[PDB]
Amino acid sequence: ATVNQLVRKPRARKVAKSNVPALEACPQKRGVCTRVYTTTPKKPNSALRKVCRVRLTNGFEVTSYIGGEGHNLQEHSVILIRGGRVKDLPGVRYHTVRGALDCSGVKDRKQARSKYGVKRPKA
Amino acid sequence: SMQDPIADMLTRIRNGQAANKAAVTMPSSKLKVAIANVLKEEGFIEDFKVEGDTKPELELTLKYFQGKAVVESIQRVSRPGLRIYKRKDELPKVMAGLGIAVVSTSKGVMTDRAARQAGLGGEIICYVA
Amino acid sequence: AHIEKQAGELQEKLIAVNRVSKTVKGGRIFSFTALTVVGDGNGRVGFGYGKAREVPAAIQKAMEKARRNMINVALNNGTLQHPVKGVHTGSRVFMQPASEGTGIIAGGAMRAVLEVAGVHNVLAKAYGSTNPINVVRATIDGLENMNSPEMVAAKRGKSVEEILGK
Amino acid sequence: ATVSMRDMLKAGVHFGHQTRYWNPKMKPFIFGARNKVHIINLEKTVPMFNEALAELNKIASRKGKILFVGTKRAASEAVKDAALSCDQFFVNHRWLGGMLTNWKTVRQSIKRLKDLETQSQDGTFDKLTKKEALMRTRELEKLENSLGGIKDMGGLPDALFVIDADHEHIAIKEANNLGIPVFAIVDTNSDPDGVDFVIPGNDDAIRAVTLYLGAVAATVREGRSQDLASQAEESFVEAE
Amino acid sequence: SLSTEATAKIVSEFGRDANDTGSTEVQVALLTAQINHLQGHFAEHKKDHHSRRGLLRMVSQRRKLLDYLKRKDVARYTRLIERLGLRR
RNA sequence: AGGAUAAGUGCAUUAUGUUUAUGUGGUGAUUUGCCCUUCUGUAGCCA
RNA sequence: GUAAAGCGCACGCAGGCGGUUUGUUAAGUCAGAUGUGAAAUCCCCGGGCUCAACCUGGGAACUGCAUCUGAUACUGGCAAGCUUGAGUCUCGUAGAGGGGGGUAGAAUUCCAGGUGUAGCGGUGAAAUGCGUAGAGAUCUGGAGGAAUACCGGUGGCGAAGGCGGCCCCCUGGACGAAGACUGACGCUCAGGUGCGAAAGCGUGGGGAGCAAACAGGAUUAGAUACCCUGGUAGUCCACGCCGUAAACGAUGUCGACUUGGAGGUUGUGCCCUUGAGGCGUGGCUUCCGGAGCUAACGCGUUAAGUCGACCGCCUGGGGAGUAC
Repeated sequence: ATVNQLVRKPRARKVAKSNVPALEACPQKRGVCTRVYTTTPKKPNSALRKVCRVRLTNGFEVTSYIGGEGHNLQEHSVILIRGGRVKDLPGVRYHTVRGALDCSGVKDRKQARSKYGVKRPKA
Repeated sequence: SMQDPIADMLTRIRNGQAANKAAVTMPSSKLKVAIANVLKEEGFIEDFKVEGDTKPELELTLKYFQGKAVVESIQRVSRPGLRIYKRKDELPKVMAGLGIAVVSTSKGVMTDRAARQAGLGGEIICYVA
Repeated sequence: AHIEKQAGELQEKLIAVNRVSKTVKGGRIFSFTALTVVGDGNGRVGFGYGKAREVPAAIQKAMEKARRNMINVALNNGTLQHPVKGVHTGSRVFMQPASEGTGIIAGGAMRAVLEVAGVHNVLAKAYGSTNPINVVRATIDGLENMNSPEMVAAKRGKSVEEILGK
Repeated sequence: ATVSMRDMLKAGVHFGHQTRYWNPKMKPFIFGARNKVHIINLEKTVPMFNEALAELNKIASRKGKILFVGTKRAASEAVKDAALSCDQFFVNHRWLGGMLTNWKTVRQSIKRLKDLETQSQDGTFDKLTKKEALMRTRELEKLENSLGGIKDMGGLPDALFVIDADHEHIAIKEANNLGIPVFAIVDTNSDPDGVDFVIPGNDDAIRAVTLYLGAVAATVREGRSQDLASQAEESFVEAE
Repeated sequence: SLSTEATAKIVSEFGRDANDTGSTEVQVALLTAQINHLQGHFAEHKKDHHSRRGLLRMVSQRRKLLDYLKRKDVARYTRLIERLGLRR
């Protein structure tokens, strides 16, 4: 109620702009890919969407988005991940940087091109 | 029991106007008498008397310029247990110099304009809105 | 058929648009509803919700209702003389005194509502519901908690308001 | 002047109107319950009307286009009767909204109304189906009876005279929206707030509706002696 | 319950001996007689919790008046408190 | 003999007005969303 | 209030807080004085390098700190009041508060005898059930335990949940009124101790009816839901063990102030006591609506108004009132 309540019994404290799940207190982080899944969609859709399981270096494992026609991927290759939820998958909280580490720069994007590793304004 | 009697003083002036009364009477601190004089001179009450000692009591007559005046909104800010004191640098400007803060200094009860002009600080009692 | 208030200046702030459905009983008709704000340059309580068949007839209806049962209200200088927190129906908005050195600072349709209201330099954060239909009450409730200048000395400032009717 | 409150010591009653609790905000100016119902008396209205009878003097100084609106089961004749004068217009059938706020459309329909009225009363309204004509005539008559107030009058009235509150909500509702000052007769089931001038009283019959609003009073008759130097020189005949 | 002959005896033994029932010592000794009366009831059974609220009223108030009294004069306090017994 | 306020002829189902199986997800109506005012100003936006 | 969020409730130490006046003190308070707070990247005024970025003199936010002198408007300490807070005596009054005693009639159920014959029961309609070994019903007389209407109401009581046949004994707590007294003895409450509707549940009491389970019927894609029938622990009583919840003025505690009217029902003054009434003055308790408040319902003198002190608690949902 009064300020006296708050000196006598302190409150909780909200923050924002930090509510997308993320690891090692940093924006990008590397791990070995473990498994590739074609998996069934969330939300009413029909796209059998493509995800990877990744093994990160700090001893945890998370599931991250992949995409683009004809992109290179195998179940032993080192790739970099960046936080970013995908709202059509069974719980993808990260996406994969195609242009990073063991994988090379790919096309089949428009809407984010510094992400997923692409050159030029739309070519 | 009411622990703050100056909030209670102000809640009687506030309900006074809301029930459109011509006088409002109450129990009277030394502090109360002393506050009522600032409010009288800056014209937030019209006038008052204090009488008895075996029952000491304040009677004041209300503000009007519209029929239901800015006396419906006067609030204590430095209360029991929420004591807050301001220096000669930190004094309260209320309502772009239309409104008043009433400040009890070591040199007596006056508005913030006269406490600033003296260069005193003290306990910051109530703001108008 | 009513008296109306005017400003010598044009405001055509369309804030929202909607459609009316009964879905089986006569099925669904093409009608729209609309909300439009008519200020003055210094402010009005002018807010109008009206409805018709098409969008143009609908807005012009709503623009009419923003200037009947309403009067203009006025405030000197591009700031407000009170730090008060205006609330109207869960849409709560804030003000604190400021300079002329800042003008507007706001986005969407809100920067256009505040300019006619005279409370654009004092513009501080809004909280609660801040979707278009209720955010726009700045120039209504924020001009009913109003203070405005009329004194020559700060120590005559409460005395000068008393003698305005005594 | 005093004659208007010499008549309130003579009528003022209704012996209750509605509910055990009545309207609380009129309670000061009015008498409380007796024997398991509510009763009112003329006695509690005279201290109120010892100054407040000065407002009948302010609607008689600018008198030219007055409208008596709000009819009820026993109040209807009293709305006709206090408005019997030739500067003063009245309805006899219930009021409805838009008769002052969509006045545009109403004045277009008056202009239609007096034409089809001269036609019907001359006999010039005939059709080979008599039913379609006599049925239009019955409904034309209801328009004539409903509109007869604004019908013969030069435009929107300078005051609005509400006799009833209890069922004729609308007549007060629209007066506040056009800003036109209100001249009100309130009962013990209605508050005296939110209207500009009151007679404390009851809504029915000739007990407050023409007992101060007629030639028997002095306060509706000393306002009108102040019209005779402002817009006219002689006009006191017209009005009651 | 409390009756005239218990109340008169208390005025006779405690506070001023006439026309006073209100003072700190005698007020405490009138409360004592109702606590004793309640303990009279509590010598039939012990699931008497709806009455126990009241027992604790009469005690809590003895704590209030014993506090006031010992701040006024240590004589009335030390005499009263021993002359009205209670506890081991 | 008070089962004699006689029903206060004031009385009416008198306080749950209830129960005999179900059938996936999104979907209609517009690319100028534009036709009220001087100065203090506005809907992509202006006097 | 209902969105996440008033502690389950009373009582109250420590701590926080103190109606009103006099005396008094000066812990906090505030002013005054003096010492301190280097440097620019930041800030304010210069200056120099091809401006600038950069670096830098004077001033400064220098983010940090000191004590003396003085004041008493303010809180705190303390002594005696005051009443404007609260406490207490006798007198009166309402009620299912608590603990322990006493007592009657009648439906279901049973036995017996008398009289007497075929359906009775159940329900939406229904079948399972009961019954010719004579049921159902009825007269007479005994058996037995929960239970106690209608009065009984939106009543009233208890600390909140909680209390219900009627009565008394023991006793609490509240409601009114005059005589009389004390005279801040006050407010809140971390910790705390104390304390149960109900069932769960140990033992003792007890069992007519109803019932989870278990069976069987009816329903249907079935049928555990829906609905019934037998039928047990249970229900039903008392205390006792950790007190669960929709454990509530839904709204913490308690108090001051703010247009009323009326209902329920009650102290008491007054009435033709003229019908649960009116007026005078208090009472809890509820309808109605004004000033003011809400997102809406709704609140409105018992606030969700105006506020007071002081404590409780919340920070998207699910998963979780669980885990730990």
